[PDB]
Amino acid sequence: AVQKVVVHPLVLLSVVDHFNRIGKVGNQKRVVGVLLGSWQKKVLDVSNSFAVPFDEDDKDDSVWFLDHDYLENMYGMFKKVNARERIVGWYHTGPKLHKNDIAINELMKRYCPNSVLVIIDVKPKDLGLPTEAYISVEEVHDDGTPTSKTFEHVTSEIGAEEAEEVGVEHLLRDIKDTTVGTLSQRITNQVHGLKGLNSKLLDIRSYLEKVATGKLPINHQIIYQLQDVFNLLPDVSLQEFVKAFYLKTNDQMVVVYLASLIRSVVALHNLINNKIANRDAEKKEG
Amino acid sequence: DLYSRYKKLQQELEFLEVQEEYIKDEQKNLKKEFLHAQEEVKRIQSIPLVIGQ
Amino acid sequence: AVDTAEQVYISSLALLKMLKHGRAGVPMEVMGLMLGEFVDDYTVRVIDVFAMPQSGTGVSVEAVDPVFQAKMLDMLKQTGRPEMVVGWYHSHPGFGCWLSGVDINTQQSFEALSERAVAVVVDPIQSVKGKVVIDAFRLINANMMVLGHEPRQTTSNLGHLNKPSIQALIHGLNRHYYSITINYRKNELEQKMLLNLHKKSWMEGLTLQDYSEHCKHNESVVKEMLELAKNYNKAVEEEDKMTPEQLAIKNVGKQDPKRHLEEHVDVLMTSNIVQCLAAMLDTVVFK
Amino acid sequence: EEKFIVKATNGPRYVVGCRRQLDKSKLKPGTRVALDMTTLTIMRYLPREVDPLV
Ligand SMILES: [Zn+2]
Repeated sequence: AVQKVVVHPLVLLSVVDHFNRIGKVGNQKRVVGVLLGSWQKKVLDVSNSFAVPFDEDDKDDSVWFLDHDYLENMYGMFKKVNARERIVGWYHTGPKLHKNDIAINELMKRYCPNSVLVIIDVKPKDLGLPTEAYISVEEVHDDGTPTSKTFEHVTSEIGAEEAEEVGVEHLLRDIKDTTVGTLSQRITNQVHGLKGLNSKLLDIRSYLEKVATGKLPINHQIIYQLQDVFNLLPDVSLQEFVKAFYLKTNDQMVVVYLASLIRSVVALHNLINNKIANRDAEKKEG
Repeated sequence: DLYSRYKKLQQELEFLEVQEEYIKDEQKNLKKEFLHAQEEVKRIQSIPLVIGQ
Repeated sequence: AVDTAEQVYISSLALLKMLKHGRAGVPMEVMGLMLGEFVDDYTVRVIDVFAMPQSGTGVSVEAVDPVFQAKMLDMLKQTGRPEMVVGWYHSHPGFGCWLSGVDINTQQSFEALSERAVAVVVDPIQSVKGKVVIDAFRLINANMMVLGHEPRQTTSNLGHLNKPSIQALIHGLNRHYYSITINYRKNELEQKMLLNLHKKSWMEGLTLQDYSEHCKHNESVVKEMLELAKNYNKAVEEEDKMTPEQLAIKNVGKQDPKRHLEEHVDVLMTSNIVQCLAAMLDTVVFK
Repeated sequence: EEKFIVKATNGPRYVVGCRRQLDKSKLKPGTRVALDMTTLTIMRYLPREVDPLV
């Protein structure tokens, strides 16, 4: 149904507010906020959101506390001031997906339309993208397990339309723009290996752990496609790609001729002014 | 004075040597600021505009 | 009779709420309320900022519904927002950020409770996207016309308050109407969450997806940009063939504002993408 | 092909861009279109007709 979503940083800075207005009480649980957006178009666009007092139990996980009057009053006043945005779903700040999320999401599945779920981290130490759109749809399983709520990952992007780019750029004054060239390219080409190294290294350890020490079926069926796609590149002998290395290396030669020739053109004004300026300033100095 | 010029001059050796990485920092940072302000004054020029004579 | 040097603390909450409220800043007059806590005399901090529904009357004391204001404030009191109102904001599109008689009258009526009564006017309509410089307004006492206008100490920040130096509004209407300085604040959670959030907003999902796209587009699409780049290079070299004649005749003074050097340097920078991504293809092919 | 010149009824002329939703079919010149006050975007076009042709 929905291919991609658009999440503005305003809601995540509202999660920064979720971490600001705590008051140093010692709970810092998965505070659930009421996510708002535009479900009209096929693409999802989050503009702003708000929160609702949400408290769980220490031992029992099935305890969840929501509010209908606060949702209808905040949504009623927010719709009165801005009727272009309506309820879409919710989101929790907890890093782990608990079992009670089917009951928490089920309320906004009954009263509200199909709600999207977003799992983020309480500490911004994760290098990866903090936002993951998880659609709440029921899928048929091939093994015969009963139909249950399934959270499929929907791709997400963090973009701002008109003003939030200007506000973020003014508040930071440290981040740089695209700036194609040497630095913005070589930084990605340096740290990209760590950007994949922390992800893959962080995933395959618990993966290999759950291979031998795993039960409660984790959908082993998708592991066959996992190792299949991993074995779709069986160390090609590079025999056919030699001519492609001749093509890319020939373009490299083109960059060599462009650099040497163009820089040789740049040497004109320098290697002329260095003489005509020094000898004339010297002969005319005294 | 004759032999003291060596060790006294070493302080000038260090004071002039310390400026190398400093001018490296200035020449590597002020051009980053040059492209920052350059793109900042470049992005002011927007396509929607009025045409005069 | 005493005055200090006050400064308005502006976080990203009120800023982004004034940016979404500026996107909703239609020509019709809008209303808003600022909240916060008063810790001492010469400091003021804003935390909570929301919008108000529009009305046909516009900015006025009659449009402010006390049961709606107190209702939403009470709903903020039952939640984790124990902050009292500190001021009200609005938008003045087109005719400038100055305040009319109605605005100064509802400001005079709304300043009876809070002695500070911070007033902010956002106007992103005619302001370019390069700067988001915003200014906070204040109300002066009418009985201070005999004595000095603003006996504010620490006159250093007035140089930073001199950035809005429009020659009609500031000193064109500065009588009985002055302003105050604005500073910001950012903790480590906003710095790392918003910084990594913006870097990720300019980065990819797995960060390895769109690299090979350009690494392999260098052979398909960039070749056209390389041929056209050489067409501009030769298109300048055809004049650089004529340059050594003038440079061989006059050698005195410069009449052409074109440098012919930095543009070719930029062409070399765009041409170095092949070199920088060749090692990327070497890594993808290797492992 | 992406950004062209518009001629307003009031007399002053402007230049606008292309919206990601519409295509280059109706974007060809000679067709009266509509603009927006903010960002000068294009929502849809305006088909001509005689005041009297209706
Ligand atoms: Zn007005």
